[PDB]
Amino acid sequence: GFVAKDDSLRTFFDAMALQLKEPVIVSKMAARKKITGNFEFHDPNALLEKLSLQLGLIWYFDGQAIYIYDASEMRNAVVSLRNVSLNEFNNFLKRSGLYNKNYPLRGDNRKGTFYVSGPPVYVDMVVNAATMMDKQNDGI
Repeated sequence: GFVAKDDSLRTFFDAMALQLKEPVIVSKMAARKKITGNFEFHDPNALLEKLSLQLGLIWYFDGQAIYIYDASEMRNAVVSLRNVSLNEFNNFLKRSGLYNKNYPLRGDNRKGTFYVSGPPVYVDMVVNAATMMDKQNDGI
């Protein structure tokens, strides 16, 4: 528990992380925001979702660490996907547990690209995954 009084987001999320196994990595732009209020950390993921909406943040848990960015650091990507169905690629991300429902792949089965917008660490993964998968399927 924690009563914040104009504390930097970095200090705040460090406080949240005390009761977590994973470190929290707060971007430069997120860290310059301040936060005030009475906080209880009885449900960190729910809090993260709410604060991301209140304060204009985006976040990703990659299974080992939590990344927090300002909404202004959102990466907007267009990604080629020529040799695999969008649905196959989606399921692949999901099964692997890297997919984040807050940052969905936006495409259609007619065209050879899809869009994705979200935390840089996430989008970088999505782009790499699509690039690896497209190549490995580039054949009869």
